[PDB]
Amino acid sequence: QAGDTLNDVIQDPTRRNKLINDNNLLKGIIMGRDGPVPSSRELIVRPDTLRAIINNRATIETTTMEAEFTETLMESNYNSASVKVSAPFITANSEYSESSSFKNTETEKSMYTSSRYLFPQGRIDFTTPDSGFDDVIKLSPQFTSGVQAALAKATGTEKREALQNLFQEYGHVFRTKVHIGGVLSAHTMETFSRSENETEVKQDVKAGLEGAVKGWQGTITTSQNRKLNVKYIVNVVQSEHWRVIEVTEVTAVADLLPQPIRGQVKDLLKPLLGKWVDVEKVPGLESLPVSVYRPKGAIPAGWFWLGDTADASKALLVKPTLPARSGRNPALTSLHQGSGMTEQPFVDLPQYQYLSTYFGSFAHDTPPGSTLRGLRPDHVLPGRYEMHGDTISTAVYVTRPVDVPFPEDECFDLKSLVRVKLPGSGNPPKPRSALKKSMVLFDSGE
Amino acid sequence: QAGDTLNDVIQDPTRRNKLINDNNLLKGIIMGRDGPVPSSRELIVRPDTLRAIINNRATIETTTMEAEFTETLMESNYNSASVKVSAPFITANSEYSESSSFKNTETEKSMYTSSRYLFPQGRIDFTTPDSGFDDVIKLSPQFTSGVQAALAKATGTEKREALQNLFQEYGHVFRTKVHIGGVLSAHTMETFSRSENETEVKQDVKAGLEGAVKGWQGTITTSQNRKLNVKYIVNVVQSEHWRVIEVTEVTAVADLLPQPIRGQVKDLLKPLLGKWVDVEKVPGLESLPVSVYRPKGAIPAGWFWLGDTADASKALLVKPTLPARSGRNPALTSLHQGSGMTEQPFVDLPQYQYLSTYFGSFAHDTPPGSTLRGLRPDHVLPGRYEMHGDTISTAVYVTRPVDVPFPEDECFDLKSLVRVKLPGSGNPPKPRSALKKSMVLFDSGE
Amino acid sequence: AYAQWVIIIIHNVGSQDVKIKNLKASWGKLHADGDKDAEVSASNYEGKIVKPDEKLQINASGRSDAAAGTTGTFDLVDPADGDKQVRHFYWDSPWGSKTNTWTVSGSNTKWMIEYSGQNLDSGALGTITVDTLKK
Amino acid sequence: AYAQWVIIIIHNVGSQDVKIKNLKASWGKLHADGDKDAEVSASNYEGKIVKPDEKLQINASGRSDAAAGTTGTFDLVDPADGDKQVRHFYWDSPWGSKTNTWTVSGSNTKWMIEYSGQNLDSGALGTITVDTLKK
Amino acid sequence: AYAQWVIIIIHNVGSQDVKIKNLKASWGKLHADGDKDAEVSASNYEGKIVKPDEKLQINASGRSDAAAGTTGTFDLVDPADGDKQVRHFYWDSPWGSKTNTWTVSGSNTKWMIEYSGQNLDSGALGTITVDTLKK
Amino acid sequence: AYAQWVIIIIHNVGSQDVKIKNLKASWGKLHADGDKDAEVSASNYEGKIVKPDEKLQINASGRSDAAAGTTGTFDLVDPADGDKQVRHFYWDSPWGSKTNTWTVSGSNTKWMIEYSGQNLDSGALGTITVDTLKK
Ligand SMILES: CCCCCCCC/C=C\CCCCCCCC(=O)N[C@@H](COP(=O)(O)OCC[N+](C)(C)C)[C@H](O)/C=C/CCCCCCCCCCCCC
Ligand SMILES: CCCCCCCC/C=C\CCCCCCCC(=O)N[C@@H](COP(=O)(O)OCC[N+](C)(C)C)[C@H](O)/C=C/CCCCCCCCCCCCC
Ligand SMILES: CCCCCCCC/C=C\CCCCCCCC(=O)N[C@@H](COP(=O)(O)OCC[N+](C)(C)C)[C@H](O)/C=C/CCCCCCCCCCCCC
Ligand SMILES: CCCCCCCC/C=C\CCCCCCCC(=O)N[C@@H](COP(=O)(O)OCC[N+](C)(C)C)[C@H](O)/C=C/CCCCCCCCCCCCC
Ligand SMILES: CCCCCCCC/C=C\CCCCCCCC(=O)N[C@@H](COP(=O)(O)OCC[N+](C)(C)C)[C@H](O)/C=C/CCCCCCCCCCCCC
Ligand SMILES: CCCCCCCC/C=C\CCCCCCCC(=O)N[C@@H](COP(=O)(O)OCC[N+](C)(C)C)[C@H](O)/C=C/CCCCCCCCCCCCC
Ligand SMILES: CCCCCCCC/C=C\CCCCCCCC(=O)N[C@@H](COP(=O)(O)OCC[N+](C)(C)C)[C@H](O)/C=C/CCCCCCCCCCCCC
Ligand SMILES: CCCCCCCC/C=C\CCCCCCCC(=O)N[C@@H](COP(=O)(O)OCC[N+](C)(C)C)[C@H](O)/C=C/CCCCCCCCCCCCC
Ligand SMILES: CCCCCCCC/C=C\CCCCCCCC(=O)N[C@@H](COP(=O)(O)OCC[N+](C)(C)C)[C@H](O)/C=C/CCCCCCCCCCCCC
Ligand SMILES: CCCCCCCC/C=C\CCCCCCCC(=O)N[C@@H](COP(=O)(O)OCC[N+](C)(C)C)[C@H](O)/C=C/CCCCCCCCCCCCC
Ligand SMILES: CCCCCCCC/C=C\CCCCCCCC(=O)N[C@@H](COP(=O)(O)OCC[N+](C)(C)C)[C@H](O)/C=C/CCCCCCCCCCCCC
Ligand SMILES: CCCCCCCC/C=C\CCCCCCCC(=O)N[C@@H](COP(=O)(O)OCC[N+](C)(C)C)[C@H](O)/C=C/CCCCCCCCCCCCC
Repeated sequence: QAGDTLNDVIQDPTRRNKLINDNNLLKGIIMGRDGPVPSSRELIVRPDTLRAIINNRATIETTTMEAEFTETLMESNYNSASVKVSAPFITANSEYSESSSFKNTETEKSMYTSSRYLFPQGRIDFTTPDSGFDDVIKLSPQFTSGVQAALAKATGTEKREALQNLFQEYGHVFRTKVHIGGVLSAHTMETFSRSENETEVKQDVKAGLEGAVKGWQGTITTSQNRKLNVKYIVNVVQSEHWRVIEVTEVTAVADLLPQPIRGQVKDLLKPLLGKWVDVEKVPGLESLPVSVYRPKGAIPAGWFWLGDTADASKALLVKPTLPARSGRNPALTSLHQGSGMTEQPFVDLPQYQYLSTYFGSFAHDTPPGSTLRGLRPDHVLPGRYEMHGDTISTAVYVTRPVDVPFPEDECFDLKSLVRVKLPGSGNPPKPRSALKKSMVLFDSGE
Repeated sequence: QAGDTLNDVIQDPTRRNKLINDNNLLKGIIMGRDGPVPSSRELIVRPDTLRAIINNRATIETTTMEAEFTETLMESNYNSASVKVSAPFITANSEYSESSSFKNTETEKSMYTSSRYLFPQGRIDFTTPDSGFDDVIKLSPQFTSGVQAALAKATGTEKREALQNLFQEYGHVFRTKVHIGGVLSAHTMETFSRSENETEVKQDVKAGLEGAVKGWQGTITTSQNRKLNVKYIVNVVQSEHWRVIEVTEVTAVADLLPQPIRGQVKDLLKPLLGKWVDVEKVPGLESLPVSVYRPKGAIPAGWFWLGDTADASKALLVKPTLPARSGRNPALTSLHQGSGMTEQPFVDLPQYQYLSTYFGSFAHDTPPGSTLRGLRPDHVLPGRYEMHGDTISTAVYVTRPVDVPFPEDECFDLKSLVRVKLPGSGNPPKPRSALKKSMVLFDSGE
Repeated sequence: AYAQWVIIIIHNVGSQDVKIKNLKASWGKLHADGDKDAEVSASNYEGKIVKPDEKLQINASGRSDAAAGTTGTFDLVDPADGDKQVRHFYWDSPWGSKTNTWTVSGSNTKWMIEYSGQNLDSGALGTITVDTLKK
Repeated sequence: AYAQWVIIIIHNVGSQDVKIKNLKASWGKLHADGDKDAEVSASNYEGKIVKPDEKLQINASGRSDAAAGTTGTFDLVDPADGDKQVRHFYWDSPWGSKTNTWTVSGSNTKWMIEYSGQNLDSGALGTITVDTLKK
Repeated sequence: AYAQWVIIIIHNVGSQDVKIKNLKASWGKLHADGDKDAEVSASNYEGKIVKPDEKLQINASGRSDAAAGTTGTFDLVDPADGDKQVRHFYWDSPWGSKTNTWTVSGSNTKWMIEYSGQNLDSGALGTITVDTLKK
Repeated sequence: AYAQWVIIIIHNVGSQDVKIKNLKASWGKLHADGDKDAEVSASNYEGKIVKPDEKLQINASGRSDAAAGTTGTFDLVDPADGDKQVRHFYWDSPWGSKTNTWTVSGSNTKWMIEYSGQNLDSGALGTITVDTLKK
């Protein structure tokens, strides 16, 4: 009994199955409104054995995350790679509020810090289809039948609704590497100005949080007199009580499907349909150093544009793929005229964003303003400005994508125009974002 | 039961196999983003016995390391030789950031210190093929089949991707000398000016850390009033609880393969393909005391150059061997124009480095600056300057390799040019590096 | 005297034109920007159209060494609906009193007017910037 | 004398903060908006941050019947970049001279600074609006 | 007087040429480096090209025993852009006034200009180094 | 007097630190950048390290209306090599003489020191830039 490790548990079918069942190792994680929670339905077939390693080195590990909607992911002890893989789903399904404490302005920064006092027993691994090894996991026939039924529906909207239901039941990600044992976790969030030395702030917060967990007090004070609110989680207490204490790898559930079906499912999950159209120069505005362009002609019914651009060739039109439903975050948001001494739109839904300042008088009841839309926060990434103009009153930024080596993070080069100094007062925050290419489906025939 | 040593454990097959399994002695260590962790797949065949010696002398041992990305290796109680063997893999697979506390400037020096309070039981040895003895370890047939399958693919890129997957799964090094028992470790990092006496600083930190482990406090104060952040690792609890407490020798997994396959695998693991091209003198720059040379003619598609040099004969072009993928550090990085009052490149990816200052105006959108690339930190080693010119404003450094007796550390003699005093302000840090010869594959025919 | 001066910067922050009408200085003189000697006439502004995002500057001051301030009035009107009155502005920077007057009167809900920079305590009336919007 | 006054409106139209330093009124006093009697202290603005799209008003004036006028200086520095100076401003509305002074000096290519509204010919120095924008 | 002097060093820290035009000293004289008694003409600098990494020195001072400082102007121009005006520089180190003036004006977003070393409080204007970069 | 002034900019263009020592203004005073009235203590610079690619500005001036110039010395020493002397600098902008003095002395074969901008003929000593580079 004493001295048993994960090897003794795994060799025993009864203990191995108890470990599998008590930890939901056969189930996906639903990245939904309540945070990462396991699905109640088995995603994979029960294996005959588990690949495991032994590790008993207890210690305190601290991690930091800068993404906005990843608080609950940090509270579940996901590592950086797992958080990165899971962030899109959480962001899409999260509940947005204009009174969130998280700040990500160009002058102010926010970050989550987590300290785990770990008593490990080892690590368990699952083989994904992408790796060519022969012990790959097998998807449960129920899930495969669900995917086939979803893809067999007549209309694209029906298929997308079926897939959305399917992934709300079975989950969005599957944990491929998990750590077993016990853990005492402390979590906090800190906001600080970007002018401060980031390394010192991180070290101070780490020292405070590690001291809090080590001596384990809902409020802590660091060396720099930083007032931190700490959330504590207990996952300690014998092999009967071992639990998952950390996730070091997750794979999107769609990535487990065979390639011909995987591509179709991934395409059908794109929130928007895209279309390129011709542009037209905006009359007037000769004082500006650049020409302003809007989509030419009437916008086709059901399609929307994203803002004024400096691109004289083409403009992007987007159409939502899923209908509006209560409890679901729409891909696009309407805009409303401001309150006073401004003619700029404001997003109706909190935390949404549009890409361009409006060059004119925005009216949400008449075209072309009736079809201008903002974007869900998971659709966009920060861009980079390039200024044109000799004076403050006439300067305009053109926003360009931030170049990245990996195509997964590529954004459209729409050349959205942002006026440097808007006349009046009470104007909205200035857009500084670009649209992700992975969110838009082209040439779908719809 | 009392008085049992490693000999009693090794004599009993049940206890011997429990020791082997609970310590992952048949598995390689994956030097990845999370640090050195054992693979879940057995690399070698289970032996019928173990070569061991007995040692029960408890004591405190302190070690120091000056390499940059070796923190987690030190936390695993690797000695100097093991850290040296494992450093390339950890560096290649590490997560880079510009906010790292480690500093290696020419005026500041950082080092890791680790103190282990050891309760040993003995040491276990494995015979490598290069030793020549008759009880060599035998590679598991699964690993050999995986290597054969990787090498049987059609295109070089496919082979390299297969090898990358294989080594990410099975691991990069195998521990051939491990110490068994219990340990309490304390680890810290210290940065200090190079003007100080290194011996005194090392002795002060060692005394502080040894006092910390002895009599066992997340922060320690030394005699010289140094504030050290200390990380504590507990690996001590009967033979059923004995664990690996130190690694004295590791051999690269590729070094375990038979020679004809070993050479091919090592060649296919080189991050870059190399080529020699002709050079042309840069027009102008008659003020400088040396002639500046650049690759002559158009650079072939997919190939890149590394910077201006004083070599009038030839220039080196490099091509990455692995396609870019998310979660993988590229061998090369793109450069972007500086923010202000400088026309010098800046590395896009943090902690990367280029070898020369740009003698002109650098634009990343047009040639020849569009094909100028930086290097991953594991690709380069510090060089030495040779100054030319009688005045500060016209002086230029020529970078030369630091002569070494071992071919494993040789660097290319590219004669990279560095401007001693760059005009303007906001310039990037002066390059000082040279490219390792082991990273570049020549005459591959690809 | 030149010590009694006012600068009125009408800045159109909207998208519809606004017109100046009935600009009359009963005391003092209108002059060029930064040059109190270069007198100008009310005709240089009467009926002028301030396009959206444009600024129109009116400079007034008392006569040199005259022991008299500068007093005047004008109207902002909407040319889009037959020069309907948007606002009536009256300014008084007196030589013989310590209180300056800057009064904006009239009303039509189609327009928003916000002015700033006026000084009423003592001395000159100062530089007044008037932002106009049609909403 | 209150007749010698100046209002400086620092309007940060950029996206990063700008800090005030060394605000020193050699002559006259700093007071509250629209009330020259309600004197304030230079500490009210020293080391203050003007956040993007925020306006900060500094009112300076001569002391009552003092025959002194007002004069002062202050620096705008970048809170990022280690308080590197952005500009240095000197203002002077003298009682004994008909010429007012408003000089902005210093070089910082990372910032665009524009100002308008000052009066130099005679009388008070007026209302000066300063727009700052970090590129 | 020789006590009123200025040294202007134009240093091209860029990669394209810059030109000096309209170099006019309205007061005082231009002289050789470190020798105020050796006068030179503006022709020695008019139209001259400052190549990248090159420094050009203009030395100006008042006439010996003259009770008259030095004052002048010049323009930095882009020879590769049809001699388009880049910046306008004006300097004044006066004899009878304790304030020196160093003004850089104009607008050309294709060029960045830094300068340092000027002294405006008292005495000579000093040695001013100007770094020019066409970005 | 304030008319006698000097600005010394130490610019470490090398890759090694350089330390200031023995700074002393035998005459006059040290003040802040661009403000001769804000006197500063020599301790603010004593023992300070000029990191590579960093600039350190020392401003010295005669006391206001003092009829005495400014004078001083200091040393640049190598923080490595046990504070071995790199150079000894002595500056003198006198009030009673038309000749200024700026002398750099000392031998240290492993350091390149260059300086420029000094004015010796008459008036203030000017702005002196010093570039230091450890070979
Ligand atoms: C015994 C017989 C003597 C009879 C003489 C009677 C004297 C008249 C009396 C009173 C006049 C009243 C002021 C005339 C209007 C001033 C216009 C103006 O306002 N004056 C400003 C400047 O005006 P401004 O700025 O416009 O100048 C133009 C601008 N420019 C740039 C072109 C110069 C100027 O500073 C400021 C003036 C402040 C008022 C001074 C009052 C002192 C008078 C004491 C007289 C004592 C005599 C005693 C005899 C025994
Ligand atoms: C033995 C011989 C004695 C000779 C005595 C003759 C002296 C009288 C001379 C001439 C009349 C002068 C008034 C004309 C006004 C101008 C128009 C106006 O009216 N000047 C107002 C401006 O008023 P304000 O600018 O503030 O407002 C304008 C707009 N608003 C709508 C608001 C009114 C302002 O206040 C009024 C100022 C009063 C003037 C003071 C200076 C008088 C000096 C007397 C010197 C006497 C010395 C001799 C003693 C022996
Ligand atoms: C029989 C013959 C006898 C002759 C008697 C002479 C006695 C008077 C001597 C000396 C005046 C007293 C010192 C005043 C210092 C000035 C400092 C200042 O003028 N102070 C300002 C504050 O101005 P502020 O605060 O803005 O800053 C200022 C700038 N500073 C940097 C300095 C702070 C403040 O308002 C202004 C106040 C000045 C009021 C002075 C009143 C003059 C008295 C006339 C007497 C007429 C003769 C009578 C004989 C029959
Ligand atoms: C035969 C005998 C004849 C006697 C004649 C004497 C008449 C002159 C007296 C007094 C006039 C002045 C009124 C001042 C009232 C306002 C208070 C005020 O101005 N005081 C400070 C401002 O302070 P502050 O600006 O901060 O706030 C101000 C507002 N607050 C409410 C908040 C306080 C400010 O420096 C003070 C300025 C006044 C300085 C001038 C003093 C003149 C004295 C000359 C003496 C000549 C003798 C001649 C004999 C032959
Ligand atoms: C034979 C013996 C005769 C002796 C005569 C000697 C008298 C000394 C003369 C000189 C004093 C003057 C000092 C200057 C200070 C003024 C401060 C100020 O500039 N004063 C402004 C107001 O400034 P403020 O804005 O602060 O107003 C208040 C604002 N508040 C909100 C508080 C109400 C106000 O306009 C300006 C007024 C101008 C002063 C007029 C002086 C008339 C002199 C007549 C002499 C006639 C003698 C002839 C007898 C035969
Ligand atoms: C009966 C016998 C009495 C004999 C007279 C003794 C009384 C005391 C006299 C004088 C001392 C007190 C001076 C006051 C200083 C005020 C502070 C200041 O200093 N006022 C400046 C402010 O300057 P500024 O307004 O420009 O502010 C900006 C400053 N800056 C530096 C930036 C330029 C600005 O000059 C203003 C100067 C005008 C003051 C002139 C007062 C005349 C004096 C009477 C003459 C008539 C005698 C008659 C005898 C029969
Ligand atoms: C009987 C009645 C009295 C008769 C005397 C009055 C005649 C006028 C006198 C003298 C005018 C002086 C011109 C102005 C300076 C020239 C410009 C200059 O600025 N002068 C600098 C020069 O220095 P500089 O740099 O130009 O040298 C050039 C290069 N060099 C190689 C030569 C050094 C030099 O320092 C500065 C000198 C200033 C000293 C001021 C002297 C005041 C005179 C008090 C008179 C008292 C009479 C008393 C009766 C009761
Ligand atoms: C029997 C005795 C007779 C004595 C009468 C003789 C008086 C001499 C006549 C009038 C001087 C003619 C000036 C000619 C030079 C003007 C050039 C210039 O201009 N001099 C400006 C320089 O100005 P600045 O240097 O600032 O120029 C920079 C350019 N900027 C455009 C920016 C201004 C500067 O202020 C002004 C300097 C003036 C110097 C004063 C010298 C006083 C002499 C006292 C002798 C008195 C003895 C008394 C015995 C009883
Ligand atoms: C019986 C007769 C008794 C009287 C005889 C006394 C004569 C004095 C002779 C010799 C003085 C010795 C030089 C004075 C110290 C210099 C201090 C200084 O150096 N003076 C500068 C100041 O310049 P600073 O920069 O420091 O300004 C300060 C900074 N601030 C920003 C606040 C302005 C200022 O410029 C320039 C000054 C030039 C010299 C001025 C003196 C010339 C006038 C001579 C008058 C002769 C009358 C003869 C009567 C018979
Ligand atoms: C018949 C009438 C005869 C009257 C008697 C004459 C005796 C008085 C004359 C003069 C001697 C005294 C020299 C000054 C020594 C100070 C040295 C110094 O210090 N002067 C500056 C420099 O300051 P600094 O900081 O640069 O010093 C650097 C440090 N160091 C140690 C190296 C100096 C520092 O500001 C201090 C300046 C003050 C200068 C004195 C001004 C008053 C002039 C006399 C007034 C009384 C006359 C009375 C007439 C009726
Ligand atoms: C009827 C006879 C006429 C009498 C007139 C005589 C002249 C007196 C008035 C006018 C000059 C006085 C102001 C000038 C000082 C400025 C203030 C200061 O401050 N001087 C310090 C500077 O030191 P510092 O630069 O470090 O501080 C500055 C920064 N601060 C923050 C403090 C402002 C430092 O002592 C320097 C002092 C030396 C000044 C020499 C002036 C010559 C004086 C000759 C006196 C002869 C008596 C004759 C009697 C018959
Ligand atoms: C009947 C009344 C008679 C009165 C006579 C007695 C009182 C006055 C005499 C004694 C002057 C006292 C000076 C004190 C200096 C203190 C600072 C210093 O000492 N200043 C030196 C240093 O300053 P500097 O910067 O130039 O040197 C740089 C440093 N270095 C070490 C390198 C040299 C440098 O000589 C400066 C010297 C110039 C001094 C001016 C002297 C002219 C005034 C006399 C005019 C007489 C008119 C009256 C006739 C009626």
